[PDB]
Amino acid sequence: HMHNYVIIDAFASVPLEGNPVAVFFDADDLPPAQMQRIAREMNLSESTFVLKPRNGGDALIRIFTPVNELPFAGHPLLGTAIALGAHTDNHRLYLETQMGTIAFELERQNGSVIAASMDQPIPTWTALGRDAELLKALGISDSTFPIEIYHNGPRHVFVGLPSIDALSALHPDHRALSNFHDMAINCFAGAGRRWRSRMFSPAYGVVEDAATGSAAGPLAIHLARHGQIEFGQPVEILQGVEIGRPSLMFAKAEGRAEQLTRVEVSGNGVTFGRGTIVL
Amino acid sequence: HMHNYVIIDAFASVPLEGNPVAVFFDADDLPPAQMQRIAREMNLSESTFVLKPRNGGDALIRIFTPVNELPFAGHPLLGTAIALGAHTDNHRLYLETQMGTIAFELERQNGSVIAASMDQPIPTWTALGRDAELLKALGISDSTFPIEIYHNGPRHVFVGLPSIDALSALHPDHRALSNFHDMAINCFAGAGRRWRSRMFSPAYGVVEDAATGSAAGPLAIHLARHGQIEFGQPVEILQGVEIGRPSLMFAKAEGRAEQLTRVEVSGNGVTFGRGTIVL
Ligand SMILES: Nc1c(O)cc(-c2cccc(O)c2)cc1C(=O)O
Ligand SMILES: Nc1c(O)cc(-c2cccc(O)c2)cc1C(=O)O
Repeated sequence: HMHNYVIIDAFASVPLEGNPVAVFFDADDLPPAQMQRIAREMNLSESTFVLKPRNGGDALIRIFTPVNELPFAGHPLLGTAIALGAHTDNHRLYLETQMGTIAFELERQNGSVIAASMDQPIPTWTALGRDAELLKALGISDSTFPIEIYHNGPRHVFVGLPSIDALSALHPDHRALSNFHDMAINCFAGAGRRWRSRMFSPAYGVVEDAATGSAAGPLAIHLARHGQIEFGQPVEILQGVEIGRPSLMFAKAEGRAEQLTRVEVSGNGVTFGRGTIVL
Repeated sequence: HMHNYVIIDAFASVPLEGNPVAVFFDADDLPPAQMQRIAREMNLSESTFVLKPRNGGDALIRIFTPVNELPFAGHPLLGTAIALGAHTDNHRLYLETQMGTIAFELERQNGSVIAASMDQPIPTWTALGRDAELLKALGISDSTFPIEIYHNGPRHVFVGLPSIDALSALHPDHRALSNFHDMAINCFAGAGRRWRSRMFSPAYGVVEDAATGSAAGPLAIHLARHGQIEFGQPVEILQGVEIGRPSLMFAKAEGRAEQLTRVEVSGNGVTFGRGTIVL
C-alpha cells in the first residue's frame, strides 16, 4: 500500500557527492514488474528493493536500472547496505543477490552507519583487442598499461593516462564510445596508493559516472598485475571530480592473479533524502 | 537546512502514468547553483523550486533539468501547480516564471487538487525545411500535414501519420534524430476530438517522452490551421501509450492563426511520493 525509501549517496560522506541510489524497504508485496516501473519512475541509475531472505542471509536485494534488472551492481549494493544499517544492529550484513550472498562489514558512529566494505565477485579479464578504435574515441594515441576488459557482472575496460592532468583533459567522442557495447570505459591515472578515475558508458546509460563501485575491484587487480601496487595493498580511487560528484572508493585484491582470494571495495555513504511512495 | 518535496505524475490520475516532476517547497534559502545540483541528484526530467513572488503572483517557480535551468516547461509547471494546491485554498494560481506569470485554474475534490488548466505562451511557427532528413530518421516516406516547427520556449516539430497503428509502428533511428538540435519531434495521428502522439527528443534528453505538455498547445494550433479542428475546439491528446506511461493532455487554441488570444492546456495530476531532503 505504501513504501518507505531513502536516497543514499554512495562513496561519499557529504550529500550531493558520490553516486545516488534509491532504496525501498519492505518490498515483499511488490511484484518485479512493479519494482521495474518504480525504478523507471525514480530514474536514478538504480533503485533497489529489500526483501525477505531465501537462503539464510539477512535480506534479499533486487537491483533495477530504469530499464532492466541487474544481477549485481557496485555502488547500489554499497548504498543499500548503508541504508539497511539504520534498521539493524549487526556489524556484518549478508545480502542475497542473483549472484549469491555478498558479505558487508558496516561501520557505525553512535548507531549511524557511515561506511561499509563489501566482498565483490572475483573478476575475469582479457585484452580488449580494439585499442586503436577506443583510443581514437577517447582522443589519445596510446594507453600506459595494457587495455584489458574485466568481467564481474558488468564489463569494465581500463585505459591508463600518464598524469592526472592528462586524465582531466580527456574529452571523449561519446558517439564513438557508443560502439562499445555492454561495457564501461574507465580511464585512470595516479601513483602509489592514490589513483584518479573517470568512467564513461553509453552502454550503461551514463555519459560520465560519479563512482563506479563495480570497477574499483578490477582496477586494484589491474594495478597489481601491472606492478603499480602489490596484491594485498589497498588503493584509494577518486572518481567524478571533473563532473562535480567527487567520490572516494577504496579497493584491495588479495592473493595473486591466478588465485585471487578476496576482492574488497569500501566507501562512505550518506543519506540525501527520505520519503514514502503511494504504492 | 531541510526541504520537503513531492513527486507529481503530471497528465495522469493514476501513479506511474503521466510524466514525473519533483517539486521542492520553501526554496528561498537555496542559491540557484544548489537548486541545479539538487535537480541533478534527483535526475528527473525536471525539478522545480517554489519561491516567494517578486511581481505580484502567488509564487515564483524556477525549473531545472538535471543540467540547466529552463525559462518555461509544460508538464513541470502543471505538476507544480497541482502540488502547490495542497498548500492553498485559491481556485486560481498565478505562478511567476522567467517568461512571465502563468495563470492556472485548479480543480479540487474535497480539498485535493486533481487537475489544473494553464494558459500557455502563444507559439510562433515556420516550416522545418528538413523533411526528407526527418522522414528518413523516422522511417517513413511522407507526413500527412505540413512539417512545421513551433516555438513557445522549446521547439516542437509535428509529423502526421495516417493512422494510430502507423504511429505505434514507428521505430525511429535515434542516432539520426540527434542531428535535430534544440527541438523535439512530435508524431501524431487521430481524428476529430481524439488524437494520439509520440514525442522523441535527443536534444531534450529523452528517447521517448510520456507527456509533452509544452507541445499540446502547438498541436491544437497545428490541427486547427490544417483544418482538422476549429479554433476554439478542445482536443484530447493521448501520449506515451507505447512506452507504458499513458498521459492525457487537453488543449485548445482560441482566436485565429494570425491573432491567437489564448492557448490552454489542462490535465490531471497525482502524487507518487513525498519526502524530505537533508539540505
Ligand atoms: N550501474 C551499473 C549498470 O548500469 C549496469 C551494471 C551491469 C551490467 C551488466 C551486467 C551486470 O551484472 C551489471 C552494473 C552497474 C554497477 O553499478 O555495477
Ligand atoms: N522537458 C522540457 C525540456 O527538457 C526542455 C524545454 C525547453 C527547451 C528549450 C527552451 C525552453 O524554454 C524549454 C522544455 C521542456 C518542457 O517540458 O516543456
